[PDB]
Amino acid sequence: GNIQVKNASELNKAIGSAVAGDAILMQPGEWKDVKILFNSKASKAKPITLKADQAGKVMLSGESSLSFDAPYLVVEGLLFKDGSLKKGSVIQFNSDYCKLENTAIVDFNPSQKSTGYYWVLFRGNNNLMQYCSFKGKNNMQPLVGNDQDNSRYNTVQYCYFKDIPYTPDNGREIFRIWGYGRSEETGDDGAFFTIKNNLFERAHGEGMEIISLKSNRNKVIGNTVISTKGGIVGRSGNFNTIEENFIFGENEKGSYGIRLAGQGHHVVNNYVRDVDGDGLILICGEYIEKALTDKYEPILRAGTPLGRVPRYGHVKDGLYVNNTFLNVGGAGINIGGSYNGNPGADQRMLLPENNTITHNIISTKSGKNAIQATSPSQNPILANFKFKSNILGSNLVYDNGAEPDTSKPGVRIKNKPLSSKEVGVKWSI
Repeated sequence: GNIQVKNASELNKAIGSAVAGDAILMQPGEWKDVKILFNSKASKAKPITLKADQAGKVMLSGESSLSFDAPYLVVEGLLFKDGSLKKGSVIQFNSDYCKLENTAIVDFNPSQKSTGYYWVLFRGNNNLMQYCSFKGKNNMQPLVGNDQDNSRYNTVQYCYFKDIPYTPDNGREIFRIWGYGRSEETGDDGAFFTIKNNLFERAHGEGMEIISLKSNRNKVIGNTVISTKGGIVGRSGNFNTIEENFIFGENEKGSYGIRLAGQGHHVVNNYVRDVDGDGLILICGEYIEKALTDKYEPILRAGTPLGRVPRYGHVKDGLYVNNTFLNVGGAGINIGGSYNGNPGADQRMLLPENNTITHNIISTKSGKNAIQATSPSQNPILANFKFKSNILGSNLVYDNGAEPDTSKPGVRIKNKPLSSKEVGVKWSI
């Protein structure tokens, strides 16, 4: 690099005077209450880099934060520690084609849990976060968020999410991905967010949705989730991909596997074992075409064909193949979770239909409910609902006391789970 900075005054001068290709190098020590507004004028071919002289030796404390506010900017080697915020996000991608790497955020917590803020928020396009580490977030708001508008093709890979203390508070996901598909849209668009080759260890947070997809065309690929409460969840949206992940529950209370609402998903080559709950949950969708009883309270949304959206998208047309669910404390595959056979305020009665659920390996602690399919209520007002059959076969259920230890069932593309040595920051803690 080529611009040395020792204090906040010098840093803002360097940000304003750096030209494309420059590097801004921060001196080691503690940087208290520095709001970094990184808006240097870089180029696609010559990015501008803000980084520590020595990775990990620069500690941003107090109310410190970082905002990427112009394209082609790189930030490397920072540590956020001994500090907190009152709102917003510790790190924010407000532009396009920026990169954060080799950065850690460590117990960067406020005093009240109710003082909410993200740790990383995406609000722009084609951004990259990799080899970063996150430990100890204990307040409201997802650790990583993706914003609803103009924030597509962001990628988070080779990061490390560790010891996110458990409190059952919805809104403490590790990842929450908004974007097109939030309102259950089925067009070509989406968030196109990639969560890839990350390691999660005791990343409890809310202990419900570790990853919460609420948009379309996202990729959850090759992550390792160790002993973490909650599951990987497609909550809203369509055409999401959940592939080649490893969920080692280590019998953590509250852990479970994969859960989906919506259509067109590809859930392939996942290895789930020793979770407390279900391996795979296909949740029942909500009927919205008309009110089945006088009690229906629709979720309103302007701009839709009916003026409303379902609480949960019908699970149809998906691919649920070549997964392994071993030693699970709940059902192996739950076809039709959260069924309401007595429609009232909600009409969550659409059983999954036309999905391919084949070539899976399953064992359960109870030795029952390897595959559990909800059967329709006999309620007369649901009598004429007929669901396209799922394609079910070539699933192999093992004796849980005698586990496995060509088109074979179970994970056909076998990779290796991630060690903490290959993810997160290269420097220590």
